[PDB]
Amino acid sequence: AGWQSYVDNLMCDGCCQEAAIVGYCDAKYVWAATAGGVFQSITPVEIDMIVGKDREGFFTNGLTLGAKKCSVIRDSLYVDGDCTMDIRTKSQGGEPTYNVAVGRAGRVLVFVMGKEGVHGGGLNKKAYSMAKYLRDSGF
Amino acid sequence: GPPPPPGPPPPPG
Ligand code: NA
Repeated sequence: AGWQSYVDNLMCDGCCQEAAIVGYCDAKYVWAATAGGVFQSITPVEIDMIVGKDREGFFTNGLTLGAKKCSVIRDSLYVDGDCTMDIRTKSQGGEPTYNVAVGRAGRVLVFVMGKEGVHGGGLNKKAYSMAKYLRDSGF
Repeated sequence: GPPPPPGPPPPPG
């Protein structure tokens, strides 16, 4: 409800089908997420793969979010002053792909997923801006 | 559950 207001904020402009605030530093778990999305089901294992030391493996093997197979388009998670990743869901059964942006603050990750046709650029700006705001607030 | 947020999120666009 407190962190849910942040999810609501991320969703308010109509471009995202889901969003989430996800702890990674003190412990790895979802703090808040859109009900019924993949982010809600993100596991500690999946968080570890997002934040982990290995920044090359997920370009060969992909990764999952809430067990949904994804590819990594760009990794700047440990580029200071950026701290984002651009991800895209894999298409199964003829379905659209969706762009996902991740912004990393000090304690949490900001996840957003676009609706069909929503470009990664605006999504990245949204995750970055929220992550930056949280970082400047000590989170 | 997690620590509460530091305050409200930024104003919506
Ligand atoms: Na919801």
